[PDB]
Amino acid sequence: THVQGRVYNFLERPTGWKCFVYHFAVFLIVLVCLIFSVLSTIEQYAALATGTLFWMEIVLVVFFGTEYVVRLWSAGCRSKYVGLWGRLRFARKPISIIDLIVVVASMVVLCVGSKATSAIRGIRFLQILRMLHVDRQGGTWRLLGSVVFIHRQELITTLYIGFLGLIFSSYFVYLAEKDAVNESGRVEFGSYADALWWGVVTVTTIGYGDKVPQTWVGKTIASCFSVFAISFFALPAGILGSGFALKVQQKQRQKHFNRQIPAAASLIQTAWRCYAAENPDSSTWKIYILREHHRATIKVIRRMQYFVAKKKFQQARKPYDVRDVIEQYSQGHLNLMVRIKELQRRLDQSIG
Amino acid sequence: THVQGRVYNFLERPTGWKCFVYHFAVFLIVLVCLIFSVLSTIEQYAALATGTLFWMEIVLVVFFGTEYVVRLWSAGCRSKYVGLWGRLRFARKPISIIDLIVVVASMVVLCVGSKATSAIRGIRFLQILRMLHVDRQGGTWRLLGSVVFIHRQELITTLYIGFLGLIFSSYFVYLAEKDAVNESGRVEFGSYADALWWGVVTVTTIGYGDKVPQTWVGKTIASCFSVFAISFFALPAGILGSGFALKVQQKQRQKHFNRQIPAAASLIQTAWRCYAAENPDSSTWKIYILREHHRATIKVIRRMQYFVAKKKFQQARKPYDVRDVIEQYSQGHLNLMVRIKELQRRLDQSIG
Amino acid sequence: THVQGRVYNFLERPTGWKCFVYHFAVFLIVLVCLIFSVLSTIEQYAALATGTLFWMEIVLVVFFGTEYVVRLWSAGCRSKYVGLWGRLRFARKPISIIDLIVVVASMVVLCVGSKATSAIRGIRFLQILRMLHVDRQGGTWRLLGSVVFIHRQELITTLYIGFLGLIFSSYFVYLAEKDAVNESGRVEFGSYADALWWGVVTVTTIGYGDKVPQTWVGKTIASCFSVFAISFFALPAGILGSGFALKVQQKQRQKHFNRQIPAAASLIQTAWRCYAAENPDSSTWKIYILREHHRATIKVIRRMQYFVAKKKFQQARKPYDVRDVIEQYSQGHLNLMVRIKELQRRLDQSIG
Amino acid sequence: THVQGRVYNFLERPTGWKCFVYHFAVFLIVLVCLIFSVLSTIEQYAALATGTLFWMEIVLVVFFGTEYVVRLWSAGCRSKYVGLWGRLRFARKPISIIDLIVVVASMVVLCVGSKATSAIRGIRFLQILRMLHVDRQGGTWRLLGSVVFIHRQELITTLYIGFLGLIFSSYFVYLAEKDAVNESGRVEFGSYADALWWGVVTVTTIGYGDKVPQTWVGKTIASCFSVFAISFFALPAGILGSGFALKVQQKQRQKHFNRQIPAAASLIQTAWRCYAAENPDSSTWKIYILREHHRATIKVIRRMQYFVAKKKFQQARKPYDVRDVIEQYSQGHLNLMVRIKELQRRLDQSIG
Amino acid sequence: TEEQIAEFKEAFSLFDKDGDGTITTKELGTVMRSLGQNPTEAELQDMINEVDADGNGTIDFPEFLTMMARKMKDTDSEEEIREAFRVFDKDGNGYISAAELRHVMTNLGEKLTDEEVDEMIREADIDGDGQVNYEEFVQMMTAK
Amino acid sequence: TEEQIAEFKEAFSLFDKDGDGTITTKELGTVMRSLGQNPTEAELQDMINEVDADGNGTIDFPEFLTMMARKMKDTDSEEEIREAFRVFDKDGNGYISAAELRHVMTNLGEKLTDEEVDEMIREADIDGDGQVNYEEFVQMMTAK
Amino acid sequence: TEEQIAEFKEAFSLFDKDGDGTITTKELGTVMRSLGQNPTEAELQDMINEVDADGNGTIDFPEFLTMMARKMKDTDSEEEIREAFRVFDKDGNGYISAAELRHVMTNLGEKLTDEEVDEMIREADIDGDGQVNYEEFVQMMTAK
Amino acid sequence: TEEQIAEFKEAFSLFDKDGDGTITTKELGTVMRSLGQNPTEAELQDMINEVDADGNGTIDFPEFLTMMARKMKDTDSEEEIREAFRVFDKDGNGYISAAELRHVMTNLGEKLTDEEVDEMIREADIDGDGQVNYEEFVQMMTAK
Ligand SMILES: [Ca+2]
Ligand SMILES: [Ca+2]
Ligand SMILES: [Ca+2]
Ligand SMILES: [Ca+2]
Ligand SMILES: [Ca+2]
Ligand SMILES: [Ca+2]
Ligand SMILES: [Ca+2]
Ligand SMILES: [Ca+2]
Repeated sequence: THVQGRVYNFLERPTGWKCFVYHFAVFLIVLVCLIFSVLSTIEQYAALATGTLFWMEIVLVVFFGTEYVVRLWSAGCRSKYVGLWGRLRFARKPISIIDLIVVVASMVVLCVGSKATSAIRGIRFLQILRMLHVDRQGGTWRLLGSVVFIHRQELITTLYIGFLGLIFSSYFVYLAEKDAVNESGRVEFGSYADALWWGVVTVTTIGYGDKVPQTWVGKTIASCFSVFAISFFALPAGILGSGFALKVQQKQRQKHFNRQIPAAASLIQTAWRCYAAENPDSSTWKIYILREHHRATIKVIRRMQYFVAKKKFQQARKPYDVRDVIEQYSQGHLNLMVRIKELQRRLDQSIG
Repeated sequence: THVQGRVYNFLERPTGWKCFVYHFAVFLIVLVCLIFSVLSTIEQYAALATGTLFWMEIVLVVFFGTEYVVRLWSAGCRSKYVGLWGRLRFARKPISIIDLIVVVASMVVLCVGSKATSAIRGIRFLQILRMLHVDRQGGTWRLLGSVVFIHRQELITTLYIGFLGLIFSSYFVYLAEKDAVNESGRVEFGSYADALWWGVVTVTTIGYGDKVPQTWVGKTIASCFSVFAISFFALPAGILGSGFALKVQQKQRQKHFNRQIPAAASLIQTAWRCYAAENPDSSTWKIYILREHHRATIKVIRRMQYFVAKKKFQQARKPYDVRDVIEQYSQGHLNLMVRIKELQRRLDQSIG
Repeated sequence: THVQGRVYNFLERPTGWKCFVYHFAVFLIVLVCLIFSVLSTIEQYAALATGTLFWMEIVLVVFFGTEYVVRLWSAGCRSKYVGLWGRLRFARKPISIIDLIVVVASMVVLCVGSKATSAIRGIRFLQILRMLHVDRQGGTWRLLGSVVFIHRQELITTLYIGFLGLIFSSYFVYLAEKDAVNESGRVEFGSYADALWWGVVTVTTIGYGDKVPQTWVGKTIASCFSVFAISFFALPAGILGSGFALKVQQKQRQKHFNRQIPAAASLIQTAWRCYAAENPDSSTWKIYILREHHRATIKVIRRMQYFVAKKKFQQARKPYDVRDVIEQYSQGHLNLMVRIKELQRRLDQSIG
Repeated sequence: THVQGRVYNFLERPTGWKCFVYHFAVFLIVLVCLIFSVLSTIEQYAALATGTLFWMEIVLVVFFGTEYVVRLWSAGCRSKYVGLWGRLRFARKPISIIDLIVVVASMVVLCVGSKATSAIRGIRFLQILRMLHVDRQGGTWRLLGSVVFIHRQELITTLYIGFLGLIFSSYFVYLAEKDAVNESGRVEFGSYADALWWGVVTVTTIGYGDKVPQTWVGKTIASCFSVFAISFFALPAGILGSGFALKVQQKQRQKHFNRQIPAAASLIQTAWRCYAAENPDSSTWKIYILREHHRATIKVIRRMQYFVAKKKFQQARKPYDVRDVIEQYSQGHLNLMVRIKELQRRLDQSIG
Repeated sequence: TEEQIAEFKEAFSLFDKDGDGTITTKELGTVMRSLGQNPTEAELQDMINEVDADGNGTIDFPEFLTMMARKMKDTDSEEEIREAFRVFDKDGNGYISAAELRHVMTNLGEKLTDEEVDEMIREADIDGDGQVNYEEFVQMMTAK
Repeated sequence: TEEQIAEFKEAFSLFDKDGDGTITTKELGTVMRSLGQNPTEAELQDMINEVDADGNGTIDFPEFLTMMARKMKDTDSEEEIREAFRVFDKDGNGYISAAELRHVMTNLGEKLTDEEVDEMIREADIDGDGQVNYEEFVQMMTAK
Repeated sequence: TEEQIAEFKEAFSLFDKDGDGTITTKELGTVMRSLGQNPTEAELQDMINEVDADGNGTIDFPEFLTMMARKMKDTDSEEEIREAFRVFDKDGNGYISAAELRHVMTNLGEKLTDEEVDEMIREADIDGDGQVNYEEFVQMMTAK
Repeated sequence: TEEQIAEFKEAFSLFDKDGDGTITTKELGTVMRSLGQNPTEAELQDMINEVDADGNGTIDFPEFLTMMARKMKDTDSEEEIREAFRVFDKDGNGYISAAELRHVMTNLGEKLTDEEVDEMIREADIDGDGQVNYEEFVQMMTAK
């Protein structure tokens, strides 16, 4: 149980330099095996890079089959995944489904293609699909998905107006250019699909130059469209790029980790004390020292204490903000004003 | 009146998944009908995609005519649009004018072109113009227009200097290249309009490569212009992109909705009490307990209370800021310093 | 003197809609006259657009000569520019030098070319140079120059590393490609200046496609260079674009204009009272009620009061900041702690 | 020793205008010598620009050899570099290794090539490598490396997903286009390396247009890939550009330099007083006025005072933050509440 | 406007009560306490900071006349009151309930006398299902 | 729910003790001091600001019934308690030590009676190396 | 500068009044109260924080001499006073009214003696329509 | 480390003085006042917040042993003291004057006894033009 958690921390949540050496070695062997998948299509190298890719794929199907079995066994140190239904819960998460598909399709291709051209056609796509293996616990995809979801209203706005300008401008250039002839003798903008391929290439600033408008009406519309409606496709890089940079700035004003230890302890035990109220024989009533009406009013006060503790645990996990300054000045000024009332009442009591 | 508001919330301010299923189905049928408007220009498919576009347009003119009539009737649940002049107010807003133009021009084209080539030329532009129908209540255009208006001084600055660099640099490349001959035998930069089309294509980083400068003077000017004056056209994506991201960051420090309920109640009733002052027989004078000079001074104090309540209602709608901390410390320190003055005066009263 | 300031506010600091109508009309006539400068180079239109550009330039040299004389006279409402040396100060500012050069070179060209081809060659550049006239008081150039100057360390960093990657990568592609032949039979990368023109076109993402590397070594170096060192030329749009957006955000937390009126009054009169100290016969000594040693100590206290008033006037012009909260809590807590000391001392005085 | 520090401040940490004139003159002579390295490859100028580059390199190897010797001697004003092992420490820093390599390889090439074509091949790369000399103390590279390191999680995220979209999309376009023929008769996408060169050129928005997909399946995949996966390569300019702009904004809310002088003095002398505790004969014990148990408790209190002084010195170097407001309100409210307790206890002492 | 500034100088003299020409927070507090109101110190300071434009902390007479000049029947002020009703509006259609408006006017914020709310409700057509069009109120109390 | 609102009106009357229909901080403070609790003034204010939705500062009866309606066995509340245990979890596997949980429950935050913690520990299977699966606690105290 | 530092040591001794070499807020407060000024505690603290550069809170003698060294006739200080007049300037042309300047100098901020303002006005050419060129003042009081 | 934890339990008992195992701000304040120190309340709170990791506000014994474990001769702590000397360093070469260091150590911050500074100066080679290499001090007081 100790060594089980030790190898789970080596494979699944890696840290240090020994974990870095292992995962860098795995990333290099899958990238070298992709380079041989590139060289298998060049006619000079197609004989060599197939005879060294059939043997390299047998080593990697044994290696990643062994690593998947070790990782599936070693996922039992977590309390989520212990038991047979817990292992089936570990095989349900999406990176393990990708890893299982890669290893079992490699066995199918190497057993069917052992005794072959379409087997190579199936190898090359698995060589590509094995690149998803290096990002281990999905932190890359969760960081991107978090920033795309917060900024979803702005990304839908710029994609909608950019698409809308694409459709209207490609139609106006199709009308202005549908009779023009190229210098080679052919017709550039034959259909409306050709002008729409022009519009996609122009609005994203690629400009292959295979389709260029010829008449001065098409050049005038393309000049106004290219000046204005290109910014609506360069905006998602600006929105997400500044969204990442503001999130990194906000991570430096974090609260220190000890400031949530009393709030987390208080959340656990106010929630338990709300649970222990519904048993009338519990020893949780012995704090409040017969008890007919007091059962109900203790349950109301305990529910209020749970809601306050839940709010203060949520506030102890956020970064510092102006809301914290206004909240603690409200508490401090209220305690101090009550204290001057106490001094006032005692001065009026004794002297009068 | 109940079902009228229920279908207005289904069509006009949609939310949930049932509303999402309806508007996604409408967006798919208008996009599929656009794809047949694309295929009607390809010579292989021009016979098929016209015989299935005349029938698809009759279904959609009946469908969007019915939806416009239902939406126009169902706009009467709002108090703005009740009555015949209220319905005419609902037909004046710009998305309903677009929807009316689409449905009545579809009826005109399908009745004129029923008994036809220029009818197809009129169908295709309405197929495109029907794409404005999916963004229902204009939140896309109002979000873009709000950020463009706040940043208007910076967008005019970068567009002006980018245009100014375009004009000067395209003239200097026209002077350096007006005698050069292409390898094909023709002359690239014949007029100053050709060099200005070169400048538009270069400064927005498209680069079709149809017009490239040949002499070394034109290549030197194009190198300095392309390094510096391209950033002045990549700046509106940077200004608006960071403007959207700072607005999204500011939406997370909103005040909670209950903190403006007493301020909104206080604005309504201080404004009514200012209104009820000008009737001398009102029962609003009975709070202030004969009344010759007191009429004027009550009206002054009530006008001051209205102005204070209007300020505090504006402050309860903004996010938190450093101005709030300075304002509540000023109020708290002033109350506490008056309280120490009160304790001081009573101590000097009794003892001396 | 009243009408002089009224026309200076119309021409020099414009506002409203009447000022907008005037300056929009001037911008349209200078842009229409630029369009005829474009059409004078097309061979079909060179006869028409010269016979209507000689007459259009006489109207505009009379019009802008009259506007320059009216503006130079009407600059005397300001106290800076009153007098003959003040008018010469008004003709020294850079937008008036541009306006004077345009009108006097138009007179020289229209008098020399009256009785002509090189005159047209001189007209076209003045048609372009007259575009600097629309931005009246330089707010466009001062806004850009302010943001470029604050971010100067970052712009020099990205321009230096982008230039450095340009030089090294263009040399390595020159070595890998200096013997390759194009499919047309010619040699693309003949010298190191050809590979450096390739590098400029690639690193700014234009890509004309006239010069593309052929060998696989040149394609490998161009792939690594184009992935990494292109971001160092797309960074000045990112730095300046987010610099403009953060400046616009900071303009909404401005202090209200009345909060600097007592600080500006206090700066003026503490500075005058420091000036009035050095005359021993002044009536400024009569506040301090013989006077041998007190002359020096009053001058020290008045110099300290001037420095405090100058600091508080600088603080009343900045937006709100966390420094303001810490500063006013220091003042408030110090006054309140002295007040509790006062109550303590009087309680120990009377009772003991 | 005085003149040694005076020339070290002239060469190594330059400031003013005299230092600017010197380093601008050095940057111009190394750039002019690079321009002659460009002209030595053009066939018209290869005879002239070699006969003036052999003599220009002898002047520059004498000049930069002399400057390296002067700078190495003059580095002894610092206390880090005094002594022979200190000079060897000065020759270990990376900009001095670059400068030593340039001057000693220039001597090797000019002595071997004195009595020559491959010598010119070695001169040109040193002409390029001498451009690293202008950025003197590495502030350019340290500013870039600081912002790249803070934003490392986001840059690895966008580079990983951009590379992953590159590989999958280039494979799908290779499948759709591997049989298509160009209009010139050749085959564009012959191997998978050709489609991967297409993908690199497209995803970074260069678009040379040498390789354009022909079939409609390749055009459909290229349209979806070019709309979406191009933003993942325009994101590192957005992340770093907004990272630089937020760092510049944070530099304006710096604490003033006098607010860390008492904290730096207190750090030095609490750390020394912790050091002086372990000598029992020291005079640091004479503050605490026999001493059996008091030795241990003084060492505990002195270690606590050192940790508090180290925290307050770290806080005096950061910009202002909301954490400072919450920290000083906690201190101020705690002192004031203790003071009201003191007044309460004395009032209950005397009167009761 | 000469009868207007005669009335405004007349009303300013009831607050001044000497020849200063300025109004202090104390000098306004005695007038409100003579009506039986008892305001707080920060309430009086919030009233005076909405009137002055010099920042000194007292209300001079041109500041008093600037307050009495500017009009309640405004472009912006109508929209503020219309936005204030929409907080208490469920489904946002432009109608609030009668007993909901009575519960808001007599409990939240400055608590109104019940006879005032009985006048306020009957100023508008209240029947028709118990709904009341609050834009009728906004046109009414900005008719001035 | 008529027996529920009968019990909730019954429980509301123990705090009100007159015919207001609102609960003040004083009016709650006397109930807690009658149980021998002695809360602070800001503690009572923090309790009442988590219940009202009108901002006025007292708990009306629909606000009281809204508090008693909403359920502890929630989607979010289960995740809050599960996230609260992970602070005290070394290596994050889903197990905390028995003596570590006793040290946390009797010292940090609101200090528990030792008989309560002796009940809390034996509610879960504590053996097996001294480790306890805290997700068994989270399912237990959100079974309600 | 030896006569200057003789005068500056002479002036420093009037504040010190013992052999410390430092000036405390109390030690400056007695000098200002001996002139009949009555400053606040935060006023004395604001005076001393503009002089020291060590942060300890007292004015040593090199800090005192650094204050007396630096010149009022400055590049920046002229622009601060010129920017301070433009607050009170309508239409921004460089002229303010005579009675407007008398109303500002005798009411706002530190209130001036009326004989001082009667001197201040007649230092500049006041006639010509009642306008006064305030840049004549800025050149005057920065002529030093 | 058993002799070390014997000494650390011995030193912890001098602060505890009962069987709590925790140290309060009062419980530390009596020890410092018995040495004749007179600290402020916020000084005692700043001392204790640098020791605990539980946030409760008292120093338990493992927190006390964690404070006494971690080493002054550190990678970071050497750089903090080296950065603290550079504030008092003109031209930044690595040398400060002897009388400048005596002026800083006896006036700024916690004021040192003059006999301590006379020891501190003679710990380093002070001659050679009056300059002293402060990195010799940093190596000295981090030799521990
Ligand atoms: Ca008065
Ligand atoms: Ca005023
Ligand atoms: Ca009640
Ligand atoms: Ca309530
Ligand atoms: Ca002294
Ligand atoms: Ca000092
Ligand atoms: Ca204890
Ligand atoms: Ca602790």
